[PDB]
Amino acid sequence: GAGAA
Amino acid sequence: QPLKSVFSIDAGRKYFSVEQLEELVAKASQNGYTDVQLILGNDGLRFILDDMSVNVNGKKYNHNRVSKAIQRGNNAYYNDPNGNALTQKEMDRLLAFAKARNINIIPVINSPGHMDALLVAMEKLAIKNPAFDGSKRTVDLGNQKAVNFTKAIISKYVAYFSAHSEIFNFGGDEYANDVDTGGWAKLQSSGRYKDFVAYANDLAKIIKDAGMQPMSFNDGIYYNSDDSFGTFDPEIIISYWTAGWSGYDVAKPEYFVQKGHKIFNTNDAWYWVAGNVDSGIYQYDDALANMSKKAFTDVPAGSPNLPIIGSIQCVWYDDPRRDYDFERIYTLMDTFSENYREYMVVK
Ligand SMILES: [Ca+2]
Ligand SMILES: [Mg+2]
Ligand SMILES: [Mg+2]
Ligand SMILES: [Mg+2]
Repeated sequence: GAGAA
Repeated sequence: QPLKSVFSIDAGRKYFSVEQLEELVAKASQNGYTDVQLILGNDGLRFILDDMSVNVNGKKYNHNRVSKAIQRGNNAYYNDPNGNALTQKEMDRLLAFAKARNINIIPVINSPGHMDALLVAMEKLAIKNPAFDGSKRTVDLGNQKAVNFTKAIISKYVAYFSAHSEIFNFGGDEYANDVDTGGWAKLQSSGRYKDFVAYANDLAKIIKDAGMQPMSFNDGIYYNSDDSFGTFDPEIIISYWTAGWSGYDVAKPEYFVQKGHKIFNTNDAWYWVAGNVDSGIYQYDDALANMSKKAFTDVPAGSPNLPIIGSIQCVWYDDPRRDYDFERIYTLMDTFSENYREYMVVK
């Protein structure tokens, strides 16, 4: 997964 | 958005053969990088087009003279036993190899610094005093004939790569750094930094007119955090490698973001100078260790969470007599991609 930085 | 991930190789100081660059591109693809930055003009100019002829300053210089002049310039910088320059047929082959493996190539043809070979070439072509006084590596921004010749040469590489690449890195780092680290400060006090702003903007326009995005290293752009010599085209992507040091007063990353530049994180924590294994600058062990410390998005001295478009991991051949060390290069690339896997998607 990957977040919204 | 998803971020780019770039492996950069210094094939300007040191000759790399075409199959070596292919192996690097294959490794980059395997490891989930999106791009390979191929430094070709960096002290040496180790890629020569089939037609290097230029018409500039009211004079014509044919391919024979220009190509031979560049080859002599390469040998004056470092007569590398392994080779002098890649050919256009070789570069066409390399670009096709990258395309088949989902890798974009970012070329670098450096100026106004890091251009020893092109300076010698200009001298052989009868252009008087092209170098900035004291330097064998940097063109004199006060010498319009030398500057215009340099721009004409860069334009030839821009035209060639425009069919293949999205970003063109004109470099722009380390003005007159064979003399000392004070080159940008001296350009500012002398007044000539205004002409550097114009030069960078001129190259940016050449690149944009060819359909690509321009990129430069950060250190000379808004040096001393000073916009009063002129503004830079905000479409210049900033490859941000150093936050500076004592007497090397470079703008912070946020300075560029406030002005609308995109940032390509080129953190020198990830640098490796080939041959510096456990001693010297930019050592192998430190590069590996820093890949498990820095976040992918950590820009030197940046305020937290400035936007970036991606990150660039660099291998340098400051001393091109050092051997190829692909075993260490591949360990560095493996370690970078494993630590930054969530940003570097692979099957
Ligand atoms: Ca160390
Ligand atoms: Mg430069
Ligand atoms: Mg600007
Ligand atoms: Mg700066």
